[PDB]
Amino acid sequence: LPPERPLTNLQQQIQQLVSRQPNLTAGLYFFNLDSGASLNVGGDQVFPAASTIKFPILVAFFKAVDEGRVTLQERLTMRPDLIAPEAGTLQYQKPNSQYAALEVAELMITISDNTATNMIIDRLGGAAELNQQFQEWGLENTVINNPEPDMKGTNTTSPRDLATLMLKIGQGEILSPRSRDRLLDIMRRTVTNTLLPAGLGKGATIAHKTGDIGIVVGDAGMVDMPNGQRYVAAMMVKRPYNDPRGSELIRQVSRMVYQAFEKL
Repeated sequence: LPPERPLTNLQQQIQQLVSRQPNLTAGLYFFNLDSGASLNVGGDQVFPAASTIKFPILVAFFKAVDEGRVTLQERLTMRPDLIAPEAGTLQYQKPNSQYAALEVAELMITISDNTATNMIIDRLGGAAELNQQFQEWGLENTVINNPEPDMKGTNTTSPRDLATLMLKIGQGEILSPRSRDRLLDIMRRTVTNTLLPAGLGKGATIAHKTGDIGIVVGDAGMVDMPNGQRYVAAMMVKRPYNDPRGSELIRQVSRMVYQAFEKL
């Protein structure tokens, strides 16, 4: 990869947009794989992860598959202690009913299924075991403190953690080629695309995972531009409950960066 080269001008403009919003606290990190152009505006700060942490969890899932510790077809049980409200469809099924591991992992991501997420976290050895794995990958502030949906926001991450994990995955680290491609497919098929994707130009594609606990909103992933360029992106915003300004801010920053890389 090319060296990191701050886009000083654009960084400055984003910090201005951010800082002139009273009751929002934003953090973001973008990195262009071709040019090395980078953007870091509160990117290292710790945020409640909300559902963005499901991305690291998915990586851990496919790591276990690669290592033969989990199989794609093994049956996982929706135990009463794992059932969780908020996003998801498994919660409406019979307690102790069973699902193929890959189906559960996919639902965790595509619809942010919180029951599926608890099922996967439990199958992979629990929170502590995953927290250890996240540290191994260089995620410094990505920690699972409680089950999902974790509406209180106890589980943490950072924009830099999320984007750098995606950088590694994009570049073929951590996961096998088969698992990598499965992961990217799943992360192209999520149902919440009102944040980073809404700032992208026609023909761009994005593998990503959103998170929203009302009090925090964020998104992270990898964008492929029609011009051939690739970049990773992550942004988190602390907001008043369901404040549309927080989600619009992500859209605005997504658009600014997309258009900057278009012109460059």
